[PDB]
Amino acid sequence: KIVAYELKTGGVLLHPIFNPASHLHFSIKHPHTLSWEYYSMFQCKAHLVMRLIENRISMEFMLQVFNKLLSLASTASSQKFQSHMWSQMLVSTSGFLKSISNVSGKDIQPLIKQWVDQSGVVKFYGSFAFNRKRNVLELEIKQDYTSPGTQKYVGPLKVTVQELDGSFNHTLQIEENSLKHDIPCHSKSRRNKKKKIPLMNGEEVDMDLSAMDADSPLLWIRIDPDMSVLRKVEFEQADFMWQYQLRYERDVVAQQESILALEKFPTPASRLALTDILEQEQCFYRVRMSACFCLAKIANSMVSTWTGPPAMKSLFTRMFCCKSCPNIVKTNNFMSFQSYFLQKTMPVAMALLRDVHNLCPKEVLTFILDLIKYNDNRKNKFSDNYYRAEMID
Amino acid sequence: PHTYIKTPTYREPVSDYQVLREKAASQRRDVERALTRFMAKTGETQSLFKDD
Repeated sequence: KIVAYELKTGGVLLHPIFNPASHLHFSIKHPHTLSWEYYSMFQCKAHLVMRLIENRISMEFMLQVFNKLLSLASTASSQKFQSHMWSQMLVSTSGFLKSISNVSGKDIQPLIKQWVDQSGVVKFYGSFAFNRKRNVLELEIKQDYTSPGTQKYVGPLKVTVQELDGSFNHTLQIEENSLKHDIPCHSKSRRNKKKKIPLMNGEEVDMDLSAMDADSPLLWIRIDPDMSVLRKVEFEQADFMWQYQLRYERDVVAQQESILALEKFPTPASRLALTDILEQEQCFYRVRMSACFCLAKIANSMVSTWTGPPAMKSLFTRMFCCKSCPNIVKTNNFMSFQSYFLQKTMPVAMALLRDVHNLCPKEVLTFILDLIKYNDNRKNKFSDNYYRAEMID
Repeated sequence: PHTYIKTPTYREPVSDYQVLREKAASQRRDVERALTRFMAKTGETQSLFKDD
């Protein structure tokens, strides 16, 4: 939301100094002259910058800062002196930074100078190349700092590389003149023997390594995984790396960004990846709800190649319909709250299917109308208004 | 085998889940269509098309 708004119009400036922001058509000196979208993005950017301050100075020290502010205010709140002490209930920026420096011993003045006083987000364009001879991974990260909303980042940058030997984090120092970052790569001895490949968490899984390159061990790369800067990343992986990142990652933001990047690769391996995500309980439900729409877009792009039925129809009849009647939907029992959301989002994405003539097929429209006719809600303890409203959608 | 002995018969029962779902669905759709047409005809009405 904030990178869309700041690249759209100028930027949000937390803590201005009194104009400080002349790129935008109102004055930021008073709350009653702000646009309402600017007020909303102001609150949004403020809580993300506080998450960044928690990233630099750990969460227990952050809660100690907040407790110190509240405790000064509550010793202030019981005095009777007319504001000799009632102004300890008012916080400022300098007092907040001083309380942070009191509890932690680190000051955050570079982070405050970059993300508060400066009003911009950063844009990262990354591309990699694997050097087989020296066994290194040559990243190439360049910033677009000449757009109207952008600024230049010179700090450190975390990158997480999943190779066959596991998941390794690397810190890159991205100075102004930097372009190529050579990080080292590990072995490929988990392709010699079939062993399980260890993940970002402690677990390990069986991966189908037939799509991987023979010479490179690395399975996927993520630039800034923890969202530790206010950034927009445009990484150029290979399509099998996006499919591996969709399947076997233990991070929902990486699964979402792989869904978002698989729309450019309409190959049938990506259709298999999104269909395996859709069938998979123990995936987070908002990833499967995105995989519905991604599968609809991919299915629209590979018409005159699609083999069987329309997308997600057989999957809908496998998950939510009767075993004896495929075209009759099961009676509504909405007590699971994840297959309820997936059930009410799957025909909405299924209706975006189009034939070679650019008209929605009469197999999906008939399916949606049979979902509407055979709807029986006399048996669940929950209402049907959102599911029926999504059927109209 | 019929002169002196008699046993009763019953009507054919339709215990099929498919046709029971179809019967309940079509009866619900027909009664709600009849109700909404009756209530739109005996009151103030709107129309998506001109004089419809």
